[PDB]
Amino acid sequence: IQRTPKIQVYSRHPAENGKSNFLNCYVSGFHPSDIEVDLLKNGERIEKVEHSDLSFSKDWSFYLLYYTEFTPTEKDEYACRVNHVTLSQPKIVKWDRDM
Amino acid sequence: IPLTEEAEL
Amino acid sequence: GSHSMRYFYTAMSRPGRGEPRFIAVGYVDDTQFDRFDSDAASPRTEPRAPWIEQEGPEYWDRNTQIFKTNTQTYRESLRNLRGYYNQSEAGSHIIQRMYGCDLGPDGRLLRGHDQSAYDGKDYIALNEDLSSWTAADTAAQITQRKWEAARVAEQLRAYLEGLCVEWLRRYLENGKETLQRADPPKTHVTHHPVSDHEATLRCWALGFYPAEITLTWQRDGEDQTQDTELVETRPAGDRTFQKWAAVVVPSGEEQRYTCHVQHEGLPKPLTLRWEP
Repeated sequence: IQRTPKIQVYSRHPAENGKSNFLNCYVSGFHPSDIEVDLLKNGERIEKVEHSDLSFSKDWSFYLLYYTEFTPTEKDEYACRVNHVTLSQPKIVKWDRDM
Repeated sequence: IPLTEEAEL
Repeated sequence: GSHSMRYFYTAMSRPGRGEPRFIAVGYVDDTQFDRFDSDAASPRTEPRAPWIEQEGPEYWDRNTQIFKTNTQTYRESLRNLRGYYNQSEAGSHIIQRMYGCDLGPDGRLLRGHDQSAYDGKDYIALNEDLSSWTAADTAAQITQRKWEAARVAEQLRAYLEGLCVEWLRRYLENGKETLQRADPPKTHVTHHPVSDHEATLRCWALGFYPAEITLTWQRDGEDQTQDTELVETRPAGDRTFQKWAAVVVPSGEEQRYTCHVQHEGLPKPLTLRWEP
């Protein structure tokens, strides 16, 4: 009756330190549709994050893309924080430029 | 263009 | 190539938080081109692709009329289904619908689609004959009976074989520079030691459109399906998609592995190896 979200965190273009890019958090495979998604920089919530219009896949599961402009660096840590009825607590997925 | 005159379930 | 159009409707009740939200989005292939959201400050059909913006006021008025009417219709449907399943007024429930047409390389109708779901479970679907229904349960049989009495299948058939195809062809022409353009993946293989004994080979495909792609690892020419981590194809945010496939291999055996890529945009299928 309920499906927990799959979560991928990644960049629009190949990451290069110092160059403006886009940070994506893609949530998919979930049901029902209500979901909380935050993009984080060094543990802090990024403001003005945008997202796609609600849609769903052939198996009825929903998907959304959350995204924001960002400039990758050596030290700065990025992540996506997701909450959903299926989760006991918010799940945090760290951005890894190799994935 | 979407379907018109759609009937309820 | 082959093309499709789909509309995706979500109607979600939310007791204590107003009337059920209705959102509709329209796609040609993997490109969204319109949206309507009853929760918007001023609900109206909005363009989401450049090639639809040229449609006249009559087009947008017509769309908005349909979606505003649907908002009310789907609220009645939510009430009906709550009853069909003996559910209380306390819980939140969801009706989803997806419908549209597929065209072959010839531009002619391949097949039509119309499916509905309740709380994420298949509820009722139009069969491929566009003439009969498949109901999932005794509740959906009530809907089926009502739809048979109202000639709904005939209505869907007329739409799917007529307006759906006619408008899809129009969109494809107006958006030909993008909708009829396949962008091949940019590919590369990365190498990530996991220990003295093993390393990860990751095959990347970036910047491709449409989303349909085949990415596979072989070992000595044998498919490694079970041992491959294949992430879901994901949107880049610029219309294109990304995917990768990874295998963990014994150190020194990297050259026994090949990554194979198939995509409509490629002059020819790719065979990649790790290049130290």
